[PDB]
Amino acid sequence: SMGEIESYCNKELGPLPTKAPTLSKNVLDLFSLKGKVASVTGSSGGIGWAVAEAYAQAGADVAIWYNSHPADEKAEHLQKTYGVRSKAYKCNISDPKSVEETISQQEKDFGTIDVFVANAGVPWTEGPEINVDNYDSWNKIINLDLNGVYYCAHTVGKIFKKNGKGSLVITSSMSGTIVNVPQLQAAYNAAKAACTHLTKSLAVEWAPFARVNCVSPGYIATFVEKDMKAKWWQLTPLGREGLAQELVGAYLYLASNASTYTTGANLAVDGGYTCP
Amino acid sequence: SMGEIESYCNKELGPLPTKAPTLSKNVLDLFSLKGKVASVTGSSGGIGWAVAEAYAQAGADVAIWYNSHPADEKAEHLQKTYGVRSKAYKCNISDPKSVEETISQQEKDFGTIDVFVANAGVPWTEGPEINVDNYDSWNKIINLDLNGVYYCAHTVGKIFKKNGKGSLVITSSMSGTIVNVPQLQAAYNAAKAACTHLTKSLAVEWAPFARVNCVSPGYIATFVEKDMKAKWWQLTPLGREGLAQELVGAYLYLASNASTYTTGANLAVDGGYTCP
Amino acid sequence: SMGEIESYCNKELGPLPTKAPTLSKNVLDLFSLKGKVASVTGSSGGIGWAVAEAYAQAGADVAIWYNSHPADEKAEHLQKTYGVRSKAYKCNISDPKSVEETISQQEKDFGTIDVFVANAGVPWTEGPEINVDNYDSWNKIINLDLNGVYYCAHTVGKIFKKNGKGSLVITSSMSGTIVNVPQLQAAYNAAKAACTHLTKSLAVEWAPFARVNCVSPGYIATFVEKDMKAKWWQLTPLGREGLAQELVGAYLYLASNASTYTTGANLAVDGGYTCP
Amino acid sequence: SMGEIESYCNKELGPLPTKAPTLSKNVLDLFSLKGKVASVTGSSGGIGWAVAEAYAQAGADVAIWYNSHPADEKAEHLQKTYGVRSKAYKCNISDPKSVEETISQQEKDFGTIDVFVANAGVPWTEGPEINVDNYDSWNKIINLDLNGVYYCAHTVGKIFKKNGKGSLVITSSMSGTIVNVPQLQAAYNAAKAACTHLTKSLAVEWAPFARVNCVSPGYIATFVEKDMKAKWWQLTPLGREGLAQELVGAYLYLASNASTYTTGANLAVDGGYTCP
Ligand SMILES: NC(=O)c1ccc[n+]([C@@H]2O[C@H](COP(=O)([O-])OP(=O)(O)OC[C@H]3O[C@@H](n4cnc5c(N)ncnc54)[C@H](OP(=O)(O)O)[C@@H]3O)[C@@H](O)[C@H]2O)c1
Ligand SMILES: NC(=O)c1ccc[n+]([C@@H]2O[C@H](COP(=O)([O-])OP(=O)(O)OC[C@H]3O[C@@H](n4cnc5c(N)ncnc54)[C@H](OP(=O)(O)O)[C@@H]3O)[C@@H](O)[C@H]2O)c1
Ligand SMILES: NC(=O)c1ccc[n+]([C@@H]2O[C@H](COP(=O)([O-])OP(=O)(O)OC[C@H]3O[C@@H](n4cnc5c(N)ncnc54)[C@H](OP(=O)(O)O)[C@@H]3O)[C@@H](O)[C@H]2O)c1
Ligand SMILES: NC(=O)c1ccc[n+]([C@@H]2O[C@H](COP(=O)([O-])OP(=O)(O)OC[C@H]3O[C@@H](n4cnc5c(N)ncnc54)[C@H](OP(=O)(O)O)[C@@H]3O)[C@@H](O)[C@H]2O)c1
Repeated sequence: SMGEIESYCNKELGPLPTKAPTLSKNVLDLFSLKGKVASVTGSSGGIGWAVAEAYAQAGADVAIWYNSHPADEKAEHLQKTYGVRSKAYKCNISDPKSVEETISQQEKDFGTIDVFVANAGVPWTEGPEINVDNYDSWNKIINLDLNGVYYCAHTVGKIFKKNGKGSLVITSSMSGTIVNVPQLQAAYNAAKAACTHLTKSLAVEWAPFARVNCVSPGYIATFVEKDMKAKWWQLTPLGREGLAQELVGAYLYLASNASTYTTGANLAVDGGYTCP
Repeated sequence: SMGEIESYCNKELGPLPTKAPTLSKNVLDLFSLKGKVASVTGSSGGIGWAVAEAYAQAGADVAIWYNSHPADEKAEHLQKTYGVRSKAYKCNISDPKSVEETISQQEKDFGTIDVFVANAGVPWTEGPEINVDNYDSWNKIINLDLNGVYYCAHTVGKIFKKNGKGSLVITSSMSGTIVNVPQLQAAYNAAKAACTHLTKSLAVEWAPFARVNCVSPGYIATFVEKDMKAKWWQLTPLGREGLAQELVGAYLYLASNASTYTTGANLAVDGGYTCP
Repeated sequence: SMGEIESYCNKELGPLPTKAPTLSKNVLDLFSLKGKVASVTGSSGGIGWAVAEAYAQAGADVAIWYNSHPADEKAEHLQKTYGVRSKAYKCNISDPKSVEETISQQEKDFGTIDVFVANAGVPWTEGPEINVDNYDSWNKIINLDLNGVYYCAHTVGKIFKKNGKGSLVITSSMSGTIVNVPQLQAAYNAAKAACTHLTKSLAVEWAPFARVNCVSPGYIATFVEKDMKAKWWQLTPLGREGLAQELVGAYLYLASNASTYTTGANLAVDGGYTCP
Repeated sequence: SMGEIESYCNKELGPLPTKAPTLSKNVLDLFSLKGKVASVTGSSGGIGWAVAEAYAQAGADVAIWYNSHPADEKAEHLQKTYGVRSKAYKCNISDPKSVEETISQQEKDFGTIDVFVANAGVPWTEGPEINVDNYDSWNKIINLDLNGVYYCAHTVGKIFKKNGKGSLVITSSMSGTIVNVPQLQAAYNAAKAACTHLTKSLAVEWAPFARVNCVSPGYIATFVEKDMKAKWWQLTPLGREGLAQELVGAYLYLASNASTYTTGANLAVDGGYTCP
């Protein structure tokens, strides 16, 4: 121990200070994902598909994930439009054995994983908990939106550690920071808050070999009660819901060398909703 | 709804504004729990027993909970010493059925429940998650420290709604706000962050009939290695661990009429640890 | 240095760990202010007067502060109703020389100061900054609501350090955490956020001799546009404004031995407003 | 207002919902600043010069600011190297009159301003405030690091409102979120916390015509003692200080169309320092 400065955060960092990464002098090259492999869960859905296509535009090979809506045409669209390698995988992410099998298969098909986006999730749709007289809905949310996120993280983290590099982005939500009204959804709020702090916890644990960040989107447009959204608009400083395309910059920032000193951060993309 | 301002948070509040409570003119009377019934989970342990005895000193009947360390003599101690009603209940709080049965039995035994402290919990002891090859410890933490807290909350909330009054205090942790070092414990951190935000979520949902708050203790003297504790002291602005007696003021403040406009709040009692 | 554990926060703490305070075993005695001297600025106003009277009920001598509304009858009311020593002082807290003169006079009249509440402040009333084409209103807010708070803190802190004990409570606001709507008040929001973080900063700096905490009230009732408050009520989970009497428990908690491990904390008393 | 949903945040948004922007289908095009004019205060210094050159690489004209270190050759360097328009301006930003004159001159010289970075600032260097017998250093920090930021914001905001578009990025600091140790600097911490919340406040007020965000850097290599730096490294999860080139991605993300739904956000770029 003598003759070394040892970290208080994680002694696996080795003698301090650690070495800064080599970076391009041109800011635009920092955002490139050329030569990197990305794996995006929930990429048959709106947000995940937008991020997957953005990563392919940035040069990444993209592993697509789906559960009930096969996304093979999406992977083949990435294939043919951007000349990257892409393939879709079927997985129920609430099953930890299935998550491990899928990620191990992706590592074999692509060689490695450089960027992972833990994005799949489901909403709570049943209103006030106090009237829901069993726990299956609570457990469904926790099992996919928290446990499933962790199954993905734990599994891909072992790949990142083997290679000494990697970027994990978790899709949280403004629901992890505030309480949505008037549609009440305590179970989802709690799971996303756990996601946001799991991000910070894993950033510390994985610092020798990877960065971990999350994005917390606000309301993103996609046959929901018009007066309820009217109240959302009224409480949103920008005055509107967001588009999936307004999220891809944040996910590319965190995935790429643009953010090599950014870890444990939560990037709010919510139209200002968390400010009032 | 014409002629009535109705809430954007919870229309069960009825026509706004709601009526302010009647409060004693004397500040010390606000902290009294005379004529109220308290239920404190994990009150065979250090923090929970300190809070239970404090509530008894404030005049409350106290339902004591244990799992593996029977606390009947503690109940007994409270009845004898302070003249309040008290009885100890055995319950594995990770079992939702047992939680329901125990709280219903307490309602029968004491008549009602006015104050509930969801305090039982277990730590993560196994170091960095990346070396842990199964999910049993993760699941153990989530099932008691998050799901079990929610089983307690959902069950007692129906009592609060029926009676139109109640105060729920959840024991979170500074681990819900920061990432402990050097002992890495992502699963516990995630569960406690979920607890802190479940507090806020339920505060909104239960507003017509109850208040919901949490206390986030720092390191409390309640058997670990000497160098690790030393780094805790170095990072704590007050320079020491806390005593359980330094928590009871916060729990009495939130449980009593001293805090009738306080809901959804997280009260840090951590020696300043969350500040650096 | 050898043979001592030295703090990373503040080496003036001395060899770690520091000694825990001696505390009563009865929770209610922890809240007493008997034998202690309190100084409450802005105590001719609503919140400050409620806190002053609560501190006197708890047994404290109370120094009253006023600027444009003489409060001598208030001090004499404390005198005669509770048998404590009390006296009112005139001071424009935006004047740093006047603050130092007033606190030094109070130390002479009362012997010492044990509890200080930096509570005086003024609101921003002029709507959107972009239309206010000079800076006198901005500077008026910063000078009293931030600089004046610091003048008080810096001055009483020297007394706390001399005596080795003390508790500073700063009146912040939920405006230091969120952005009020629809009445826009950026200058006030910025000053109160600075207040909340000054609390945390001074908690670290003063840890060898004092604790520093703040209270962040929500809307407190006291001939303001009825539809504007209607929107406040709609966005407040409890559905109403608060009473000054609902704040005094928080100020007594932080002032007294009930909170001896609580420092750098922000206690939200806002009806849940910061949760949505 | 019958027939129109109007905002609870800012009725200048007009009838809700507001219209989404037109965005490129290609993620890399979102980060371009071609055809835009940027103004970066403190761009003779380390961070500001890095951001200015990054903006020029993205295609923006860049107005450079200096105070005591003339940066005309830097402007010159940008024009020469990247073919954009650039010129350096001398201004003491603590003087509100000079700030107004400088920004009006830039509007004349460049035609408009599309992006503003309020980055100039000075540190607190004098250790614990309790030993500092006057307020000159406190006032110096507040006047530049808070008031001067606001003078810049108020002035350029009127340009943004006139043109109906703009992006303001404020350089805050992790010191607005946590308390630096062991070098104690309450005045700087308070000013930066005010900056972070001024960001959110102005995001709400300017929503009809501009976005407002801030970046909170950690320790950036930009001459201090070796033991103190060593403790910084020990408390930083990544194990090192950051480079200014590791910040430019965040500033380009916020300045460009990559972030059109991002407003009121604080982007931490601190090596994880705010996590433990
Ligand atoms: N306003 C918003 O939409 C919003 C805001 C904040 C955060 N988020 C979060 O953004 C993420 C993406 O959601 P979205 O908005 O794009 O909604 P979405 O279109 O419904 O996407 C949901 C995705 O999750 C997958 N999924 C659902 N259950 C799964 C399971 N058991 N196992 C594996 N995958 C499963 C779905 O796959 P299949 O369709 O193939 O079954 C789908 O790809 C979620 O984490 C969401 O909570 C959304
Ligand atoms: N530094 C700290 O101590 C600290 C800091 C922050 C937060 N907390 C939290 O404080 C709470 C625990 O208090 P503590 O520190 O005093 O620890 P403790 O002395 O070990 O007590 C833990 C309590 O939880 C009970 N418990 C454990 N498993 C249970 C289960 N399945 N079902 C029902 N009850 C169970 C235990 O009962 P039995 O003993 O009878 O089995 C015991 O009463 C937890 O929420 C903890 O995370 C502690
Ligand atoms: N909804 C709320 O009311 C609310 C919410 C959150 C936080 N707060 C904060 O609570 C604190 C007390 O405010 P309040 O609600 O009780 O309003 P208030 O009744 O108007 O009290 C204002 C106090 O500040 C004093 N004051 C004003 N200017 C002063 C100056 N230059 N120098 C010294 N003292 C001065 C006033 O003294 P004189 O009257 O004698 O001139 C008065 O005692 C303030 O910090 C406020 O920002 C209020
Ligand atoms: N570790 C860090 O470096 C760190 C971390 C977080 C935040 N920040 C913030 O980054 C910004 C400064 O960048 P830096 O770190 O690169 O420090 P820096 O190299 O010393 O540059 C500071 C800039 O501020 C200018 N400046 C100083 N006083 C001024 C005044 N009265 N009027 C106008 N401009 C003035 C300076 O101009 P002249 O040199 O020409 O006088 C210089 O350009 C500040 O907001 C700082 O608080 C820095």
